[PDB]
Amino acid sequence: HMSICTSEEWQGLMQFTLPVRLCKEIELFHFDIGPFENMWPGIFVYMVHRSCGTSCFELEKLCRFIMSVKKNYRRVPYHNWKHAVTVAHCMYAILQNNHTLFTDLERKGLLIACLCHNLDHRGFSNSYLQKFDHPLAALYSTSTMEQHHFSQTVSILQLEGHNIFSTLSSSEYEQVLEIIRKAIIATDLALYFGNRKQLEEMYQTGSLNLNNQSHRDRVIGLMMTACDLCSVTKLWPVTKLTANDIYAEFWAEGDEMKKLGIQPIPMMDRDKKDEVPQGQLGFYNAVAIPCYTTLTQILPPTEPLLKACRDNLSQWEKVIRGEETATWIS
Ligand SMILES: Nc1ncnc2c1ncn2[C@@H]1O[C@@H]2COP(=O)(O)O[C@H]2[C@H]1O
Ligand SMILES: [Mg+2]
Ligand SMILES: [Zn+2]
Repeated sequence: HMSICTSEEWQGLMQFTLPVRLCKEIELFHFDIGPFENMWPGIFVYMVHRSCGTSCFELEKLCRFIMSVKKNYRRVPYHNWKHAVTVAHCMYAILQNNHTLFTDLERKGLLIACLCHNLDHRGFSNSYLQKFDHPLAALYSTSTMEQHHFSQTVSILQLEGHNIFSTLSSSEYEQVLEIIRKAIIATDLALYFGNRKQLEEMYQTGSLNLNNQSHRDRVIGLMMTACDLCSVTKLWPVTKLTANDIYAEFWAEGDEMKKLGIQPIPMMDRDKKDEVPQGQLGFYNAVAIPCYTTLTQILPPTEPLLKACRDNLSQWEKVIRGEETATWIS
């Protein structure tokens, strides 16, 4: 079932205090949690506290929840614990910069959803699971892994002393689970294209209405896409190192397909590394840029994410022109 953290782990987290220098840097969109590994769990506690309040969650349960969540992420190159905290931080920055647009319930729901959005990911895409008729694909027809992630999230909430949302009234509890369910399902990039087109149409015609729940859900879904893809909004060196991880996981999937007599797409073929630059260019133009463009239109304060994404697009074009540099990989 769900692995549970040790007492030394959650008890230790309770004693964590974010270093003063970081309190400032953590508020900016470009912040990279990368050089602070031992602090990731504590950084998440900190964001929840600043955004939701010191007493929003019983500290003990929060720390147990966080450490058990960390324990249930796998040792894969990309969809791991590091990614979870990175996505949660982007959400934190978005919420901080648009604080009163979102209810207390949605903020706590969204930060938790981001921390658990890829829970128990095994390193295999929906394409893989569905093409090899894996049990998960049978259980979950569409958004296969995303539905699994949500199921895992609730499972962890049900562990003894892990339910941070239990003090919520019966209706708010149901509400927060729905916010979390929709948010995590929104990370299925397949759904992003339609969501973005709908929001773009709503925004341009003037139909967009944040008081309209159906509209709210779409905005939140886009925010989720924005946070999931946030590596393209970090300083170039950071963006490049993360791209290496993204491909390490995709190539591993490609190697498995080969072993089973199925050739993988170029992107998952480690024998086609030369096409990465062009592949990323395609991704920014078809996905990232449109995403941050629409998000900025709806939530002006998120403007920095679009500016950063555009700067990285420019770096990939520079790579393609034959003006690359500094090649360091751990
Ligand atoms: N540089 C990139 N960063 C993030 N996602 C990427 C990138 N390039 C391609 N993608 C795709 O975008 C998807 C985002 O969600 P996933 O992690 O499920 O899978 C990712 C890949 O299929
Ligand atoms: Mg995912
Ligand atoms: Zn993710």
